[PDB]
Amino acid sequence: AGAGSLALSLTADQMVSALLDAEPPILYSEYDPTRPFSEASMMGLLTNLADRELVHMINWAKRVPGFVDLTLHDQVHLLECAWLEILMIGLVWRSMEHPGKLLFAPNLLLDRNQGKCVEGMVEIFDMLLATSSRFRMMNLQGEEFVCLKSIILLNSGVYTDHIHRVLDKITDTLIHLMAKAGLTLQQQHQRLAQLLLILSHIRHMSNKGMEHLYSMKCKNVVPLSDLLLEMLDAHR
Amino acid sequence: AILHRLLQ
Repeated sequence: AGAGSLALSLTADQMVSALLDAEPPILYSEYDPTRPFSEASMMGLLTNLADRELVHMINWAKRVPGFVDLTLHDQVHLLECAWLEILMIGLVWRSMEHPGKLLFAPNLLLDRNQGKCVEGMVEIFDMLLATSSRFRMMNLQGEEFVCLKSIILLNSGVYTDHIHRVLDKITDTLIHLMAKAGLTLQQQHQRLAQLLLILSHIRHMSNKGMEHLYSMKCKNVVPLSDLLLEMLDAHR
Repeated sequence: AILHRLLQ
């Protein structure tokens, strides 16, 4: 259960405030690459960055309204299902104002050709770039981005009722943000659908990403953290 | 199970 939850009594404005307060820091790469990259040094940077991002993603998840009302069991399942989708929406968000490039970190901005270094990486970079460009075109606002990141967390393991009540509250919040920005009812419903449809592309990139991370594992190119090995195991 | 320990 999650009956009586504070998360359902929140206003849209209070839900946005809670979500903004929860935000993880923007991480730097603890290493600059020597140019050029190998398969091993690229995957090393991304895997290292991802491992550091996961630690903060865990603290974020706990400050997401409704999340901590779940059993520790269900909390584990949702993060296990969502974590790469969450890293990915973050990447495409930070990359919006960097046309043709992926801002992995302020000191790790790559274009698609540096993607070629690793085998099968270029196709996913292109999908990430396209998603980033779609956000840029739609002028995705910070308040909308934190709502979507929360939907991904709550949504990506629900079939993979309280979770439904919290997702409904997050939908009310997005429409609030859109009403407030001066969008007609018609424009609101159309923007909501457009943002949510992008989540199915983010799910897609996450599933391909995971196939790739499991290829890379088998290859033994780069060591993965225990935490990262558990997350992979969760998706077989 | 690391995530269980970090989430608690």
